[PDB]
Amino acid sequence: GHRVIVSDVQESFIWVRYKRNENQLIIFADDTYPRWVTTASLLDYDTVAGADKFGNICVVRLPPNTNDEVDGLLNGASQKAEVIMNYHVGETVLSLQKTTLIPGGSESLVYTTLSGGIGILVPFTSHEDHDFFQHVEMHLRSEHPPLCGRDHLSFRSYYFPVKNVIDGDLCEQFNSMEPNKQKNVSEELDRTPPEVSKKLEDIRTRYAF
Amino acid sequence: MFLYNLTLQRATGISFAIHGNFSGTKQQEIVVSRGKILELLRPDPNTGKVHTLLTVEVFGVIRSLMAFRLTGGTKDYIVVGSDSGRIVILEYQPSKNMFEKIHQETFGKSGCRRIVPGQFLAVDPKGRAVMISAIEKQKLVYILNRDAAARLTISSPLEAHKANTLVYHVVGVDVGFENPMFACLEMDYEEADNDPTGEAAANTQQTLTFYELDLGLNHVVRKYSEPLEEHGNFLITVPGGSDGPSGVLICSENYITYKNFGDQPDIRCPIPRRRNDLDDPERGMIFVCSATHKTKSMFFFLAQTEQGDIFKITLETDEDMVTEIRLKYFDTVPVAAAMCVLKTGFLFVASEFGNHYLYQIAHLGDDDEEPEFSSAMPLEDTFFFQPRPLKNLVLVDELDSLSPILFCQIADLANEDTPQLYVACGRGPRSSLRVLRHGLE
Amino acid sequence: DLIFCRKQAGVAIGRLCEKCDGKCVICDSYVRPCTLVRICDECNYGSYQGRCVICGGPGVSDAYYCKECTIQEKDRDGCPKIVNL
Amino acid sequence: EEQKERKIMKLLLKIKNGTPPMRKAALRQITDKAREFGAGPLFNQILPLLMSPTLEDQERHLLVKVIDRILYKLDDLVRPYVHKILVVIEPLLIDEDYYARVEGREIISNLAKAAGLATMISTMRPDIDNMDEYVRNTTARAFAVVASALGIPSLLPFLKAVCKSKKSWQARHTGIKIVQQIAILMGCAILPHLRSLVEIIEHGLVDEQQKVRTISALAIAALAEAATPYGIESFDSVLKPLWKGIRQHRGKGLAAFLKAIGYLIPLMDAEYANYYTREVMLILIREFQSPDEEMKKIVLKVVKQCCGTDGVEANYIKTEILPPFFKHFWQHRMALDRRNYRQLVDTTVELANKVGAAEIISRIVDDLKDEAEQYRKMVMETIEKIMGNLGAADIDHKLEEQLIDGILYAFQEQTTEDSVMLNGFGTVVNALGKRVKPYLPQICGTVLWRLNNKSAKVRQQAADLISRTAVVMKTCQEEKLMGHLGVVLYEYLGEEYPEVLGSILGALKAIVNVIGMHKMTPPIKDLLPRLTPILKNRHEKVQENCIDLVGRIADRGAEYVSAREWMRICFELLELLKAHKKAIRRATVNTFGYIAKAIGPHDVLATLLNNLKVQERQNRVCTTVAIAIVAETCSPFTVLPALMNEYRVPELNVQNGVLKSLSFLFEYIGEMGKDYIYAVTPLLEDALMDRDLVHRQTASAVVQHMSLGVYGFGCEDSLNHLLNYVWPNVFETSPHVIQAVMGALEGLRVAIGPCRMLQYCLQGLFHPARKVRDVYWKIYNSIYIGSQDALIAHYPRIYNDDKNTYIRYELDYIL
Amino acid sequence: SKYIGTGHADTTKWEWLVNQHRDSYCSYMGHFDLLNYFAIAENESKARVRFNLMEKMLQPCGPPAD
Amino acid sequence: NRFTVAELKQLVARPDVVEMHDVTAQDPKLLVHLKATRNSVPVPRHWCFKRKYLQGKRGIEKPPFELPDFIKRDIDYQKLHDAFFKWQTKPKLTIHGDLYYEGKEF
RNA sequence: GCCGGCUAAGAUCAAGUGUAGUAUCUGUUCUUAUCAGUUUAAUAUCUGAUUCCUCGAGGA
Ligand SMILES: CC[C@H](O)[C@@H](C)[C@H]1O[C@@H]1C[C@@](C)(O)/C=C/C=C(\C)[C@H]1OC(=O)C[C@H](O)CC[C@@](C)(O)[C@@H](OC(=O)N2CCN(C3CCCCCC3)CC2)/C=C/[C@@H]1C
Ligand SMILES: [Zn+2]
Ligand SMILES: [Zn+2]
Ligand SMILES: [Zn+2]
Repeated sequence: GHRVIVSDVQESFIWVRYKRNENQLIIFADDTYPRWVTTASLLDYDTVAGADKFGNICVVRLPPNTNDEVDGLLNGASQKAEVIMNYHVGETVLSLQKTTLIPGGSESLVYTTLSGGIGILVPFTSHEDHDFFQHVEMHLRSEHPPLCGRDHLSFRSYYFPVKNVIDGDLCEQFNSMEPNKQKNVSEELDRTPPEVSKKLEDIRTRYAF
Repeated sequence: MFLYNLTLQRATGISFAIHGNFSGTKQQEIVVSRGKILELLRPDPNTGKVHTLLTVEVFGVIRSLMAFRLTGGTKDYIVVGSDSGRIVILEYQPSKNMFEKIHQETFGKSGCRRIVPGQFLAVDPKGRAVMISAIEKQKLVYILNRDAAARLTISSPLEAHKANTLVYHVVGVDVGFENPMFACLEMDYEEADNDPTGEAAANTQQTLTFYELDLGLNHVVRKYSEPLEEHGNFLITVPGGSDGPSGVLICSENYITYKNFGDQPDIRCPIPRRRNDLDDPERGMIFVCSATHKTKSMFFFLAQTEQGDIFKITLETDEDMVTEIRLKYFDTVPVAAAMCVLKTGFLFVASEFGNHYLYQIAHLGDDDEEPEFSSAMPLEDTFFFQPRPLKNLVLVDELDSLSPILFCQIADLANEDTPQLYVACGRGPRSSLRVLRHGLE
Repeated sequence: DLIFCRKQAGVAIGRLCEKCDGKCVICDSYVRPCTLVRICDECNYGSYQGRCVICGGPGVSDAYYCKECTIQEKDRDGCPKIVNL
Repeated sequence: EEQKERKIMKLLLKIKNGTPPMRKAALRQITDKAREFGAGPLFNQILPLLMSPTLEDQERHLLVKVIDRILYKLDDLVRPYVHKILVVIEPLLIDEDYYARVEGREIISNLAKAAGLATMISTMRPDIDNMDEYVRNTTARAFAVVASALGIPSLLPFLKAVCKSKKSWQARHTGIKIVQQIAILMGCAILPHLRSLVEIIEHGLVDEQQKVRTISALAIAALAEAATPYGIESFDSVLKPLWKGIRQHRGKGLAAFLKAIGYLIPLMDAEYANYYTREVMLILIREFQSPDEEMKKIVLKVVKQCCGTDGVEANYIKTEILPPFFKHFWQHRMALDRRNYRQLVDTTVELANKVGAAEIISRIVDDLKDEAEQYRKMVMETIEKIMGNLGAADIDHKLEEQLIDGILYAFQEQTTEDSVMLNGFGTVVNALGKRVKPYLPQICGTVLWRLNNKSAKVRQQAADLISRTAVVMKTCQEEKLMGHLGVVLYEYLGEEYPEVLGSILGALKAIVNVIGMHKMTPPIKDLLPRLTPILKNRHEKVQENCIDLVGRIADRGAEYVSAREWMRICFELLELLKAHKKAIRRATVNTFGYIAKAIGPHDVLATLLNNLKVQERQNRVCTTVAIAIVAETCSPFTVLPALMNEYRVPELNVQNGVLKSLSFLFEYIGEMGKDYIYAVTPLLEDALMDRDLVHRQTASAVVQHMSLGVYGFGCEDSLNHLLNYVWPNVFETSPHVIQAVMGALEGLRVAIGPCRMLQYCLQGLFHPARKVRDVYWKIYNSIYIGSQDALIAHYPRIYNDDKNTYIRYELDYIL
Repeated sequence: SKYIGTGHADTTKWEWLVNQHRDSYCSYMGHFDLLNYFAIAENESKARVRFNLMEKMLQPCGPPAD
Repeated sequence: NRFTVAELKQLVARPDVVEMHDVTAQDPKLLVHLKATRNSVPVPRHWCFKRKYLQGKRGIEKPPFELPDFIKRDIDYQKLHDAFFKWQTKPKLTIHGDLYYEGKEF
């Protein structure tokens, strides 16, 4: 309602305010990274989700200090925005949209890819779920490595290091391991394989199908 | 803020496709590559349906995919070159329904790099050597062997580096259990970086280079190198040994050339054009993919142009020498990234964008009235043909593919309660607007 | 004259002696060995078949890169055998 | 001038006793020089030096490489000398040194490639018909090498001609030997030419000469061994003659034919494999009674090969093969025969692997009680191999009783301490498991009698047995005379022999590790003060076992000894982190972790800081390692405040120790450090603003380890903040400081990303001063070699000038 | 120095820019979805875009100075 | 055959980034253009100094180390652990381009 | 450091001591000057040329 978000072909995001009574468009914030933006989506009054030509998704948020009423420090704008999320998808995203997919479910961020893929990014609501899924990802990175010789953490850090994303496509490969390795993985999380499978299915059915 | 990523619908675009006996039985399967997904398909010879058997996320970028088989074996392997600095060899396990990694060999740093190999992958037709190559100076060769338990052994790599060199394509050459050979389309740019006039940039030719691996002496040597008439795209292995001559087909702009080392002259055939074409007259014509079909009696090729026209290429031969190249118009299908000709008479078409197709090859041989072009025919001026609807092929199956998705909106535009996905996808005259709903039909 | 070989590494496994057993060949760390060391064919031949990659004594166990060197992809250079001229 | 070229080609001494750079320089120059020097002088001088009686291995390797390179260039000028070279290097192919053989084969291969096939054949043909058997072997091996170099079809006509020679049987013999050597040398690469070779050599099996038949059978066996598991259609014209011959021949030729049969059987189907086995089996059963021992070895090999196929089933084997096998081969005469002893053991194990363990095990277990101990050790070896490969499932009450009684009687009737009876006892008890309840009293009595006395070489073997069997000893719910054994092992703690003390400590540890500290007889407050003086022993096994025992005690029985003694023990263990051996260090780390977890971090940390303040270098480094261990076992939350309080001391050499400890702490804890980066940031700021060089070097090391420790965990804010303080040190001339700065920069390249590093390098890449340009291009090359691909998305836009186009237009496309 | 694409205190603008153009073209050839983007943008087959990039590999940024 | 400061200031889009030595570079136009990129912190400013990066003035004599507030408020159980992780605050941090130099502490 | 300066702001050339390494100390001198070349981001450095006053002496 109040602000304007601009996407540059090579710079990431510019924040502008329209002065209704002065008839002025003033730049009051920008970013510190070059991004080849393909699409953008507003998440709330301060946060923007962006996509890239090189296959990355990022979330950028204004610091709470941010002053809207303006009338460079890096040859740019005086105030900067912080990057709170970085993820390499592996395919070029051209659509981002916040929506609820199932009746009586929760809101997720649905993205779309140039290869015909569809995916979601969903938020965690508690620290326990986040910690459990983080440990699952850690243990599956070592005992179930990618098939063609790639490092999983290095692949999701292709252009920028990963920040605050858990790869649920690596995590659901637990259901396709052999029972011996499923037991070796599950007994480190202090759990049985059926409980891990149920916990994996719960977060998926909470948001998507 | 902490996020969890989930995939709802995997990618359906195909980059590479190979076929072979990957389960060890007599039926044939296809292995297709998505960007980061590997997938095994099996078309049913009774109904013509294509079923997906296995699909695995590899968490990388697949750049080259080959199949090979050792002498005396009944099972095909899979060689993958990716954006890692490793070459991998895989084996399908039908009883476990998974891909088992056989070998891993590390040779360089990760990423899609200029001089680290992984873009080009060639294999010896008898299965005793494999070559991995970058776009620049570095090339590596691995020798493949077998122990007494019939397991695959890999050797240490042999280097074939050559500075200031660009590679367009590499293929293995079919010799008769002689020393393995590899052919490369190469270009040297050293002279072009030293001439400020800009005349060394022009007047620079592609070469066709042959690399011979001497298994007795264990080294790779440059044997032959010849400059070409114009710049060509990919190469085609001609079946040799006791069934066919042993050379290469060079696909180029407006031409296709046969070449072999020795006393064999060069044979050129111009690519026919459509009669009363409506396209800009300044544009040339290239081939975009090819498919070989070898039979115990004869062989032929299937090449497709940018307009989507498949021609059937045969080779008129002598005891050892080739005398003519003959081209004949076969059919028109969408532009494909890969084509696989299957025994039991099926053609699989994986398009660059949109749905993929499986065709039944209905008419074997060629009993027809349409003209057959040749390299022996004199022309001052080019050949012309008339495109027509399908005559040699019948459509049996169609696999849906959302690639490329260009715009999406999630909304309840009908008066259900669940929202639908409205997807503007496709390119050219094959674009469409698709409505997606969660459920079964 | 402490220089690495830096030749194309083959299928031969690097070896460490009783004095260097826990060491990393590149950074000399002792924490978290992660990746098995490979050496070229001229470093693994004849009398050179089993030898410490750091010093050159009789090998007793496998040489490893540390997790820190593996993260930075320092295991992707050539043969890490210390050679003196 | 002639010696002109000689004096200048002393290049080979330039290489032989020379430096590696001039080695390769003279190599290249002599390669360029070879064609003009001429093969005459070059070989006239090199072949003597290669014939030198005391040349080295790698000198020989370099000489062979020189030969290879000077042979590649001069190709068709080597012909008039080929013969000569061969007489020098036709030996080295039957040499007992493997690498000598490899070098000779490489030399002959490069010689055959340099010359032609006709030349090699013309020089090698006169020695085909020689009478000296020493020449006909090197000739065949050299012909095999030439076939491997120039290809098999290039030699196929000469072969087809030479083994049809009606002139003499020596030529035919040598041709068939050439085929055999080709098979032996090339292996599974002969498969496309298998039928050609077989039809070339097949007519020799029916020759009038007996030496030709034998060599033909040996060549068939070699081809079949090279072909496995492929190729049976190519062996079809040999099945009739081979079996008719094994039916009619007798002796050496019979042995050759039987070897051929045995190598051919595993290639067939069930029908043919089953049908052919019956025939060769009646013949082999007849041949069981042979006095010759070579014949026995061949018969054993053929039995093992045929009994391992699918066409032969266990019924026919137990009905026809087992009675004569066990009646003729199992006598102590086989035991003193060292040649076929291992063959008999392997054949019997592989028989049991198909027919079933029970029958074999019975038939030989009745023989465990015997007057000869050689026959006892043989049976024990076979039994424990079968037990380890299959187990004791179908072993029943009678067989279990017999096994136990036999192994017990064999244990006591032992002259010299051997590993055979030890391993047999161990694996038998371990395979029986919870089934041996009363033989547990029996075995305990036996080991008590063996451990009581007799020279401590029986006592250390008894201690090894206890150490390897205590698990099944206690898991059968028995603990009392377990304590009776532990009491005696305790009394056997003062021993002059360290080897026996190691086994005693191992047995004691295996006991206390498997029985609970609960309800167990020998008190810990008695064992541990008796145990602490042994930690200063200098034997490796004693040290390792003592440290492991103290670690187990501290892990489970920590509440039985005062904390002061634990403090003394840990302060003594501090010195063992310098051990030259890896197992000592591993056990010391484990035990220190246990003691720290037991007595608490506070007091040990205070003592470790005091010790870090006052000692020499190595002890301070070990103290740093100990602080890192304490902080990892007890969360670094308990160590960091006390360590940061020590940086507050206004005195150098104390702050530097704190910085070294923080460096190693972060390097050691890795991923656990993500919760502690905010706490150490102001201290690193202070240390990076300091004038002292060691301060900044160590702070850079800390930054590097912290960066590589947290990666993918979202700690980029503090790392960018710290980079703002690390970067001004790039203009430092001191080598150690700049080395640490480069390490920290390459760690931040991973943790923070290459985009930030390129942003820091851009303005200096083209500075007017050459110093700035040198430094910045070094940093940029380090950033470029790692992650060259990511930089594609980060490069800044550069505008076109009048002459050149610099905009990348494809990235400006907008779909 | 042995790695192609590295620089030094005497590197010029032209060498830097042709190095980044050349590895940009190689990165386009490698990544499957960037080539898709370009082939949709300029309405060409992917084989044609690949061949055009390979042809541009030879002399990007024009011929050198003086 | 080299620019002057005022002459090069007339050619560039951003003249306030031009400095004394910038006219003495091998390619001043690229140097000034990279000095104007919308990022890319500048050089540490003491390359031309002659005092080895440590100023011997400004009275650096001061308190050794002031621990954070969370430092002050067995030795402490899991309850004081709870205290140390409830009291833990984020310290003052400088953003991407704020390089340190000898003077900027007072 | 003290209230612009009091020559502790730099370079250099010989010798001593000593370390695995960094180093530490003494004599010094410091062009007080100009031009040309080398060179340095610029200095620097190096390479060459260049009647008088006072009370037998000194300075320029
Ligand atoms: C500045 C430090 C010094 O350089 C010091 C390490 C060393 O230079 C001295 C010389 C000398 C001989 O006195 C000591 C050398 C080395 C040691 C004491 C190391 O221990 C050994 O050699 C034994 C062996 O190599 C393995 C020891 C081990 C497993 O504890 C090793 O550390 C590890 O592998 N860790 C520590 C980290 N830890 C965590 C736990 C979670 C998952 C695994 C990784 C992270 C896993 C186990 C290092 C220990 C000593 C420093
Ligand atoms: Zn390392
Ligand atoms: Zn060593
Ligand atoms: Zn090496």
